[PDB]
Amino acid sequence: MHFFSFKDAMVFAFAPPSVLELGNATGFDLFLQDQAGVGHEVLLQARNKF
Amino acid sequence: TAKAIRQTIANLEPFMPQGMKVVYPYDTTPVVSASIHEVVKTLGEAILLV
Amino acid sequence: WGSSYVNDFIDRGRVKRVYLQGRPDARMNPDDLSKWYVRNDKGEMVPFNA
Repeated sequence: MHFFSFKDAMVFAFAPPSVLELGNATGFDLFLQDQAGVGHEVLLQARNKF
Repeated sequence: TAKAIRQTIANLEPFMPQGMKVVYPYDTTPVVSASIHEVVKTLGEAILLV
Repeated sequence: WGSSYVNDFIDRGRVKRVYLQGRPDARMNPDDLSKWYVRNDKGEMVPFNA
């Protein structure tokens, strides 16, 4: 994470959790859903706002 | 399951338009709840009156 | 008269259907079924009651 800070790629390195069967990353995760039928770009700009 | 239905539409009514609402014109669980409540009311009166 | 369902189409992000049928006044009485035409092999149209 110090040597990989180079130009071309946005390389991200990490370690799996201790039980690989349960997920692949520690911490929280959530979904943002479109209920009213609004388009994709509105949900994209909402994700950027979040 | 009736409670699950009533809660799985309760998070959908914020996304409904203003010219809409939901009611329950036909339902069968209140007579079940009233029957079990009535029989435990009779038993609870019975065990103190005796 | 059979309301043929041809393929699908997108509507508000949801997939729905497209059907094909004659207009109502083309099919209301038996002689209205005589109003339809079919193309023969050499090109011209021939009515159904023929």
